[PDB]
Amino acid sequence: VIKPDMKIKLRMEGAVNGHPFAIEGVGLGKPFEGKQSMDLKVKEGGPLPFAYDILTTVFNRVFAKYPENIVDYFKQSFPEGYSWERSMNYEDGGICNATNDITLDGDCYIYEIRFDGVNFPANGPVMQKRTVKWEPSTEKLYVRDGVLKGDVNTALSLEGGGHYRCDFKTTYKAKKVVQLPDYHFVDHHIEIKSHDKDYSNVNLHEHAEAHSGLP
Amino acid sequence: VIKPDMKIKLRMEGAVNGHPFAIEGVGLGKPFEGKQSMDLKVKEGGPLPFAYDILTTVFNRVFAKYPENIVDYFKQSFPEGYSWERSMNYEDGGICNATNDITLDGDCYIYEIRFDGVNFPANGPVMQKRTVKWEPSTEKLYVRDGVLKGDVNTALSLEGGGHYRCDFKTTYKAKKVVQLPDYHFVDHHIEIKSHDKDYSNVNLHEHAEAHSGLP
Amino acid sequence: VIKPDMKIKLRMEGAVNGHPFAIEGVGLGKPFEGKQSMDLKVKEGGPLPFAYDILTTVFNRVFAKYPENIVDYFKQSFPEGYSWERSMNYEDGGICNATNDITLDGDCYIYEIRFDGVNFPANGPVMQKRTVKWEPSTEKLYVRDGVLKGDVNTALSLEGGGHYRCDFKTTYKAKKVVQLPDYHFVDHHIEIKSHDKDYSNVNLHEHAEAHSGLP
Amino acid sequence: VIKPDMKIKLRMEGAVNGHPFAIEGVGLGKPFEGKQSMDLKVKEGGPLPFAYDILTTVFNRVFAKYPENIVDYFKQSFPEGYSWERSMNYEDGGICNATNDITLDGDCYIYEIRFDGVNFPANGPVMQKRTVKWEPSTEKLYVRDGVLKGDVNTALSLEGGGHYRCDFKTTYKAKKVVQLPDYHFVDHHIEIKSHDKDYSNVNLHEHAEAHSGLP
Repeated sequence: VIKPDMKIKLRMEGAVNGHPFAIEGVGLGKPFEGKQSMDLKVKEGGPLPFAYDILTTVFNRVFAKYPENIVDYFKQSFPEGYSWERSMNYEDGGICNATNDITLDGDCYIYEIRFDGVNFPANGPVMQKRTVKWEPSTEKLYVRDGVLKGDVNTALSLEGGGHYRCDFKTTYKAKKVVQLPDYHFVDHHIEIKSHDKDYSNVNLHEHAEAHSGLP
Repeated sequence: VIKPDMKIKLRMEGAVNGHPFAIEGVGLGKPFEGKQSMDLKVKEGGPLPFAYDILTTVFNRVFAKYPENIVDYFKQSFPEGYSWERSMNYEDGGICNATNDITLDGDCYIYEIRFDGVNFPANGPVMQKRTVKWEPSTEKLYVRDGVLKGDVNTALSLEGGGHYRCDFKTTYKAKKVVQLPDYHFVDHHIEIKSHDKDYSNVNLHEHAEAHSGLP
Repeated sequence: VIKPDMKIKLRMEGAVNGHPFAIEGVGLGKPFEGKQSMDLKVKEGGPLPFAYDILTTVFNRVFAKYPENIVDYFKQSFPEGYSWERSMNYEDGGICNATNDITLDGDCYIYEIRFDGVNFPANGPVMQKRTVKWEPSTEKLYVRDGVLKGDVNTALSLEGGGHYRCDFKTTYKAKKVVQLPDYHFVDHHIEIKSHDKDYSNVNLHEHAEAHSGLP
Repeated sequence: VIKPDMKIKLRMEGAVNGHPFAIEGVGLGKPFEGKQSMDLKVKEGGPLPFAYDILTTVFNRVFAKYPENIVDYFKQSFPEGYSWERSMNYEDGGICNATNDITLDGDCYIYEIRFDGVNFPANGPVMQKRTVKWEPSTEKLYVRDGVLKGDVNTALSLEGGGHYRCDFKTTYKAKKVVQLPDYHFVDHHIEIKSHDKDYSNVNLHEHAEAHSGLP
């Protein structure tokens, strides 16, 4: 039900500070290798007046190399798939709520994504597009209430130097009854490799690997 | 452009835990008395699977009795109107992001409302509908970066006794340039006066008054 | 067991950012009117390198005018007394933890206070002493798991204008079993009415009254 | 000023929910291997009524294996030493503030530690001693306003399954001016390897290694 090379199809509908927009993408990745790539195009709301970086981590933990000794919650959810919800709390009060319903059509994962960000101040690095990239991060996964949770505190590197921190809280919900894993981690590194000047076209990459902490 | 009896029309589109819904309402109130009333109808997504209480405070601080000695930011923004954004952080991690774009058509306020709540646990009081009502509250309003902010920390009473806390962070943005007020407060009391079995119809009231704290 | 005119004596021992200090005070107030005043003298750690305002709300909710229809948890805990614990979470990450053990010797309340604040940035308004005063505030008191809690969200006005927000979470523990009140509020207004150049001497006042919200 | 084998001596003074205690310890470790061990004795306030686990991470990032390509701030600050402050906010509202002043006498590190935790609920896992161990963690170190910061959010495994989350925010200040590192990580794994019934004697270990995350 999971092939070495899979395809990605997605549509994101959302708003930032009351500004609606829409973005669609097509991509591919190798789940057992924890790597993926995609091309994203703004469809509605362009040119986006906020930093594209706040959306990129919303654009699937099936693209994570899981070792044999750690139960793979996500690869166990297919073909039925799973959904996830996330609150991304930025340190200056900007809050982004996102949902993604992931299904499987043959060898293509299909994402239905909603994204709503609020309370981003005018002089902030998000509205002023002063973000550079997300730093590499380490997510922590643990079971709560029969469902899988995902917490990662990370930050964005800033233009004039410095970092802009954000707290992620994700709830992962399998559609069928799968086996739940133990407490573990997933290392991430998301990168926006190419883009045009106003980010209506974006090439985004991500490398992810699961581990059990210090060996 | 602001008389003692005004009307309200609204449409809310939103989702909770990835579950979409839509609600419309019609109402009226007395802005100079800080009182208002409305009838709400679910149009999509019914029956709502979450506590209706999380929606009511998203369903306009022009309906607040402001004394002369406190600058009225909201009555000053009309007829052009204003918009507001809000994050509502519940103590169990449930987060609701909401926006409201308020315009004026004659003597009727028109709301375009978006509402997005995520990470509400299945066993929580919201998904289990164990909330009774919002307690009376006191909002604190202050200026930051030329716009008016609104912080209020309050709670919902629970079915078996106890309180379920939530933190509100609201940004108020007037569409035209108006005068900024000083640090002040607004006392609130929101109430569901009537509803049917599945909350498809809701009659909602709110009482609001501004003050400057202990004299 | 409480008279209209009571006296206060206290000693606070603590540190901020790892630098120790100690302060003693003597004061007086009228519990049934919720007003009080005191004189504080620094005995250790002077001259204080941090804003004195971060300390003032630590320097007894018995000094609060309680209406007949609201159970007075604090005046009912005497002569045995009560203790309280409080975290004060400032929006830039500075955190102050405080405790107060309140006893009664005849007509004088005795406070044994501990105060520990950390992570105050050098460029922040606290370490740079850019604070002016606490704004009037409204605290909410509610029972949780048999204990009386007190949450209040307020801010400090800054020198060049602006506000520096802080989250208070207080736990009130009576020494004997006392009747618990219902959900209610307490309005506050604390003021430094006089001080010398380096705040070695401070005359501090507070006016507090409990109420039930709108109306 | 750094040898393969160093010794540790410390004294911690503190209070939890207002009840004072004091602990001293002696230990040894290998800074270049990022592992250390120590034996701790409760001297005042015993037997401790709270989970000992809340204290262990307060009982020195010099015991962290730093690779050549990452600046070692802690090792590059001796012999003068450094200090650190930290806020540990647990998900149920219990918050612990701690400071450690680290000096070097020959080949022995000396810690002067203050520890203050408040608002731990009686029915919570800390006051009921339902904690098992800290999970392995990944800390993130970054520069802000010329100072070294360390953020890690982790959790304690609880008796019978489950996790109790905590957010650490640490400020590292070398006494002398050293060299600030770039954004990097330090993996942690702390374990109580032996203790007597009421934790009057505790032998504590920690293994730590710095890295740069997924490349």
